[PDB]
Amino acid sequence: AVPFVEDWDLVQTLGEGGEVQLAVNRVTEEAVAVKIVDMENIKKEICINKMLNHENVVKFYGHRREGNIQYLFLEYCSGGELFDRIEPDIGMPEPDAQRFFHQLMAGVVYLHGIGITHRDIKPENLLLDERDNLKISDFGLATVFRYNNRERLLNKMCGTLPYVAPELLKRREFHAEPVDVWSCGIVLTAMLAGELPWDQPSDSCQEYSDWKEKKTYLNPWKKIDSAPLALLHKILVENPSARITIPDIKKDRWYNKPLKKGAKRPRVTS
Ligand SMILES: N#Cc1cnc(NC(=O)Nc2cc3ccccc3cn2)cn1
Repeated sequence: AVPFVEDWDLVQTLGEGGEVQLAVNRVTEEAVAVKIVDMENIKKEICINKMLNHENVVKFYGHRREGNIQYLFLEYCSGGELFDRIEPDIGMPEPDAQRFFHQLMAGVVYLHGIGITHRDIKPENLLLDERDNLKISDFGLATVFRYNNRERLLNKMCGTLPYVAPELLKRREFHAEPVDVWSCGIVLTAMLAGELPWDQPSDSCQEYSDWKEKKTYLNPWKKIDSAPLALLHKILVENPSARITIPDIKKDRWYNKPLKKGAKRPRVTS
């Protein structure tokens, strides 16, 4: 009934690869992210996005089609990507990484609970709102791995090589959930060391061979404290059947270690 409420001005480019624009409502000044896709690929991304509703998953508000162009109305996260909070070769303070890792697990538990695998978890796909709350973004490579309580094994090779689990390079078929668990472990490694451990997880990769031989005196492992390193030892396990599951990540000692204070709240003295 209110005129002009459906009008959004595109005020700035947020990302590319089509593009993601910052859209501001003409009347309310509400900020959303509009993903512009110049076209089955986007049809599956829209259908998976309509299933999503969680505080650590980028919100989907709706979609509009202007002939050949698809417009996806998605949550605006003013904090940007987790990628730009990682200082090269340093990482970030361990309590900040623990808090981001808690929020990443909550989002992944949610997705896996409704039978969705993201398949491309990496810091470029983890967005931060104004309060630094993590949001899993971009369901362009996501798929349903469980339907009618029946698990379907995956075979499609996808994701990003430094974050992919070794079974995707070695086996024809693999379970979906240990693959996302592995990529979260590489995110945790990146957050605590500011560097990726290997180009890809194969025996032909020397840094990967060094990890399987427990050469933790080498980088990036030498920069990581023993408590989060003991967790990484459980996540970055070559055999996906022996790899730690999320319920067991939730019982890990470092995972449950008190490290971070709540957000700074205004206070006065006397
Ligand atoms: N796919 C997808 C997607 C991409 N971006 C979404 N939302 C954002 O607010 N993105 C965003 C916000 C940024 C804010 C500051 C700097 C860089 C930024 C990069 N990207 C939502 N979904």
